[PDB]
Amino acid sequence: KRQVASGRAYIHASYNNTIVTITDPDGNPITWSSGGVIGYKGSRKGTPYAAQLAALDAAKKAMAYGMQSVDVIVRGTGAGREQAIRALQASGLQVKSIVDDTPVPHNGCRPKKKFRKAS
Amino acid sequence: PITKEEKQKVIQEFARFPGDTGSTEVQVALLTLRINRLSEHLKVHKKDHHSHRGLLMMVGQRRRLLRYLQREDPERYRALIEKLGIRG
Amino acid sequence: MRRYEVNIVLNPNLDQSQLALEKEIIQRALENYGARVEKVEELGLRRLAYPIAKDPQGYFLWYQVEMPEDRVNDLARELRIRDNVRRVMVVKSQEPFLANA
Amino acid sequence: PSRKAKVKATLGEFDLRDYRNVEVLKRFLSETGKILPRRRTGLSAKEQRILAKTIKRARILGLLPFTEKLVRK
RNA sequence: GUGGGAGAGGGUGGUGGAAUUCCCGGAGUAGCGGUGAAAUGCGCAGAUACCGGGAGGAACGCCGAUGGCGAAGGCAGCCACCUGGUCCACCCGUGACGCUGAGGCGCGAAAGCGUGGGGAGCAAACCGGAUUAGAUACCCGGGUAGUCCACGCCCUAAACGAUGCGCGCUAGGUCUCUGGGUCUCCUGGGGGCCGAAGCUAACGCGUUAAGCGCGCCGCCUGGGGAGUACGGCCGCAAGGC
Ligand SMILES: NC[C@@H]1O[C@H](O[C@H]2[C@@H](O)[C@H](O[C@@H]3[C@@H](O)[C@H](N)C[C@H](N)[C@H]3O[C@H]3O[C@H](CO)[C@@H](O)[C@H](O)[C@H]3N)O[C@@H]2CO)[C@H](N)[C@@H](O)[C@@H]1O
Ligand SMILES: NC[C@@H]1O[C@H](O[C@H]2[C@@H](O)[C@H](O[C@@H]3[C@@H](O)[C@H](N)C[C@H](N)[C@H]3O[C@H]3O[C@H](CO)[C@@H](O)[C@H](O)[C@H]3N)O[C@@H]2CO)[C@H](N)[C@@H](O)[C@@H]1O
Ligand SMILES: [K+]
Ligand SMILES: [K+]
Ligand SMILES: [K+]
Ligand SMILES: [K+]
Ligand SMILES: [K+]
Ligand SMILES: [K+]
Ligand SMILES: [Mg+2]
Ligand SMILES: [Mg+2]
Ligand SMILES: [Mg+2]
Ligand SMILES: [Mg+2]
Ligand SMILES: [Mg+2]
Ligand SMILES: [Mg+2]
Ligand SMILES: [Mg+2]
Ligand SMILES: [Mg+2]
Ligand SMILES: [Mg+2]
Ligand SMILES: [Mg+2]
Ligand SMILES: [Mg+2]
Ligand SMILES: [Mg+2]
Ligand SMILES: [Mg+2]
Ligand SMILES: [Mg+2]
Ligand SMILES: [Mg+2]
Ligand SMILES: [Mg+2]
Ligand SMILES: [Mg+2]
Ligand SMILES: [Mg+2]
Ligand SMILES: [Mg+2]
Ligand SMILES: [Mg+2]
Ligand SMILES: [Mg+2]
Ligand SMILES: [Mg+2]
Ligand SMILES: [Mg+2]
Ligand SMILES: [Mg+2]
Ligand SMILES: [Mg+2]
Ligand SMILES: [Mg+2]
Ligand SMILES: [Mg+2]
Ligand SMILES: [Mg+2]
Ligand SMILES: [Mg+2]
Ligand SMILES: [Mg+2]
Ligand SMILES: [Mg+2]
Ligand SMILES: [Mg+2]
Ligand SMILES: [Mg+2]
Ligand SMILES: [Mg+2]
Ligand SMILES: [Mg+2]
Ligand SMILES: [Mg+2]
Ligand SMILES: [Mg+2]
Ligand SMILES: [Mg+2]
Ligand SMILES: [Mg+2]
Ligand SMILES: [Mg+2]
Ligand SMILES: [Mg+2]
Ligand SMILES: [Mg+2]
Ligand SMILES: [Mg+2]
Ligand SMILES: [Mg+2]
Ligand SMILES: [Mg+2]
Ligand SMILES: [Mg+2]
Ligand SMILES: [Mg+2]
Ligand SMILES: [Mg+2]
Ligand SMILES: [Mg+2]
Ligand SMILES: [Mg+2]
Ligand SMILES: [Mg+2]
Ligand SMILES: [Mg+2]
Ligand SMILES: [Mg+2]
Repeated sequence: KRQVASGRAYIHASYNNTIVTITDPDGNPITWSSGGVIGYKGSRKGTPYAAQLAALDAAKKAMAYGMQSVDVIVRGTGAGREQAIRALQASGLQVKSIVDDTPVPHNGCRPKKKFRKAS
Repeated sequence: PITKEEKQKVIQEFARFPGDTGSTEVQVALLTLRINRLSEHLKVHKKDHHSHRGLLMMVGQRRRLLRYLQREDPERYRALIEKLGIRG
Repeated sequence: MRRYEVNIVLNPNLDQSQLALEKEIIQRALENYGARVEKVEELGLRRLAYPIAKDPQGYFLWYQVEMPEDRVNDLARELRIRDNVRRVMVVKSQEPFLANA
Repeated sequence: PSRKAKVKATLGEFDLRDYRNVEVLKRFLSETGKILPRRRTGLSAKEQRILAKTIKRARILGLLPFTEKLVRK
């Protein structure tokens, strides 16, 4: 119980899971959700539908804190990123803006063999 | 590095006559300058090989010029060596 | 003797006293290392593109000098000692290369 | 094909080697902090090559960004 | 020689931001991760996701290319110092001083060795989870040497253009890097493509020759046995010639 009413929405999307963290404008989190929070267990967490459910859960949880406008921040390239976006777009939350913050190294660290043939 | 003034100094020093930039003596002189400078560079920085190749090439060129002089005019050869102080 | 350009970025929060002291130390250290100052541009505070030392802005000094090459590096060291100096970049001066002329 | 505009043609007389001039150099950076390609800058090999170094200099001096956040999407 | 030019050519010192991991603080809750699907693993001693601060190690995103440099190996954030090669213009100087080069000497990716340091990420061996008929593998979670620095060894390779070096001659067209000029164009050096003559078993090469010629070096002589055995030299060893 805070009554923030305006804040940020972080979408962390990977080919495995999608997970959403809604925070106050300082960056400190309020609530969060993910494909695991909904009943989905295995690979189904990577599903766009799982992402939709996740974003919606996070939004509805943040409604209870009485939040209205959000700033969307997107990270990672994964299935069901845009679906999470569209989910938050009309959740009843006003989406003020969207930004892709995905971290790209300037080539610091040798990737796992999985991600190699790159740096 | 090597400034124009030093270069002109050694040229006019070893020039066989006024206006001579190209004589064997002048060439050997200039090369000796570059060689000594590079060796003093390579006492420190002794892990720099790419330059050491250049040193090798310069030494070679000098030895060929000196050889030529020695063949044509042994007097000028001796004089040049004594003036430079080569041969160790 | 070569012609360089010293860039110095210091704390924007400095009151005129501390600032004057810093510029004083810059002059001092400069003369100590034998650099003649051809000209100077004080650009004051400007808005950095990224936070430096947690501060969103910075104060800019630019000196076009002429100094013995051998000690240039040795100069920068000294200039970086002061806490209030958050950036030092020394650059060999170059004739301007104009585009779209 | 980048038929919108070239950064060189959209600009006047200026010095490529001046790292302190932001209001020009900024035009050579993308929506993100990235240096633009020859397609966008309309420069030449030599020109672009000098632009790169001066831009990097400006970056270190704190005048230009290394990176930025992508708006919209 | 004088005057100019371009470059990730080399060595030393300093320095910049992005990211990964770890630590500290805030906020926050039931999972995160991973896969074809999973499980091991991590998480209620509060992880994942988010903000802030700090430590350290390694590599330099965009520029960036079909680009540039180097004899080869190879070279990429930025700054300064030291230093090698090279190209053009002038037509100034010496006067055949040239080319090649057995042996010698130096350089020589990665892996590997010795001593000391360092250790973030990655990762032989190894410990587990899967898959499978089995799986001493591919996939997943960990992880030591090592990868990094200094000093000294090692001397190998699909060390490749699978094309030794130098010089002369033999249509052009086109793209490009880099100089000069009376700057549509001409001229010089370098990197590509298509092609005259010619060559080639063919594929293809074709002023960057695999064409026409001269000089000098290295090498080949059916396949397996075999880059083995013996001897010698080199090496701390692995092993090399
Ligand atoms: N070499 C390092 C680099 O040099 C760049 O610039 C280099 C080149 O552009 C410049 O060229 C010089 C110049 O005097 C002019 N263009 C002609 C001259 N022959 C060249 O000098 C050349 O020959 C001499 C030996 O005589 C070498 O010592 C030197 O390394 C070499 N560049 O000399 C500089 C040093 O070699 C930039 N400073 C930077 O990229 C970096 O420091
Ligand atoms: N750091 C600049 C470079 O340093 C080289 O040598 C330096 C580095 O290779 C070496 O590593 C140092 C290390 O001593 C010190 N204890 C920690 C420091 N972070 C390291 O410095 C470097 O480490 C690696 C490259 O090795 C880089 O990724 C990193 O950005 C850089 N900081 O330390 C040397 C100096 O003590 C060469 N001089 C040349 O490449 C260049 O000047
Ligand atoms: K290339
Ligand atoms: K071993
Ligand atoms: K021109
Ligand atoms: K044919
Ligand atoms: K072909
Ligand atoms: K050999
Ligand atoms: Mg999953
Ligand atoms: Mg030769
Ligand atoms: Mg300081
Ligand atoms: Mg270099
Ligand atoms: Mg270097
Ligand atoms: Mg960091
Ligand atoms: Mg914590
Ligand atoms: Mg784990
Ligand atoms: Mg673990
Ligand atoms: Mg437990
Ligand atoms: Mg457990
Ligand atoms: Mg509990
Ligand atoms: Mg604990
Ligand atoms: Mg436990
Ligand atoms: Mg974490
Ligand atoms: Mg942090
Ligand atoms: Mg540590
Ligand atoms: Mg690239
Ligand atoms: Mg003449
Ligand atoms: Mg004559
Ligand atoms: Mg030879
Ligand atoms: Mg030999
Ligand atoms: Mg080796
Ligand atoms: Mg090694
Ligand atoms: Mg070792
Ligand atoms: Mg050790
Ligand atoms: Mg690992
Ligand atoms: Mg593994
Ligand atoms: Mg196993
Ligand atoms: Mg089977
Ligand atoms: Mg060991
Ligand atoms: Mg090849
Ligand atoms: Mg070829
Ligand atoms: Mg080639
Ligand atoms: Mg050839
Ligand atoms: Mg040969
Ligand atoms: Mg030759
Ligand atoms: Mg050509
Ligand atoms: Mg090339
Ligand atoms: Mg052809
Ligand atoms: Mg024919
Ligand atoms: Mg044919
Ligand atoms: Mg070749
Ligand atoms: Mg030929
Ligand atoms: Mg043989
Ligand atoms: Mg052979
Ligand atoms: Mg036989
Ligand atoms: Mg055999
Ligand atoms: Mg063998
Ligand atoms: Mg025998
Ligand atoms: Mg034997
Ligand atoms: Mg022995
Ligand atoms: Mg063995």
